[PDB]
Amino acid sequence: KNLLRNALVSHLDGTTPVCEDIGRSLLTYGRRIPLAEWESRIAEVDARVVREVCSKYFYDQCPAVAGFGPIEQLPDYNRIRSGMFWLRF
Amino acid sequence: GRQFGHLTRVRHVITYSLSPFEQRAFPHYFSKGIPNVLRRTRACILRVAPPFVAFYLVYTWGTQEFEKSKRKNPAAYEN
Repeated sequence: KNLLRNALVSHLDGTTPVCEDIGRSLLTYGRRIPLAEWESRIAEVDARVVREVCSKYFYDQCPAVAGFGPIEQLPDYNRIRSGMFWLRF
Repeated sequence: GRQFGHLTRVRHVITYSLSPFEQRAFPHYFSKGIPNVLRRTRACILRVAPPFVAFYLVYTWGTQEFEKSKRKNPAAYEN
């Protein structure tokens, strides 16, 4: 959470980065999300939210893999797929 | 022993693949299946089948003559 707060605040530094956030956000969120609001969103998050949210998107989900280069040892898609769940859990 | 990564050298080949949970396990099982086994059978009858019918012919004739050798034996013994 702290990393993300740092990132956010740090990223919004100077005319350009800000201007770009305005214009782009208007496109995407319809409005401009005031720093404070992001800070509130981040604060809400804690371990449980992470586990629940991570599981929702990553747990036992099908990956899209892209490879390039000396990839002979890149694991087979089945194998990568199997790595998206744990037999302990 | 030999591991992936130390097998051999490969140049410029792309390989697209798909998740098993995204495709069918039996695409066109019968539609494309039968035609193909016909095709593979056809492709090989002539080298596999011949020696077997040869055995087949020799097996039926072989037992035949075995019975007709003794049972048929008498036959004639006339005096």
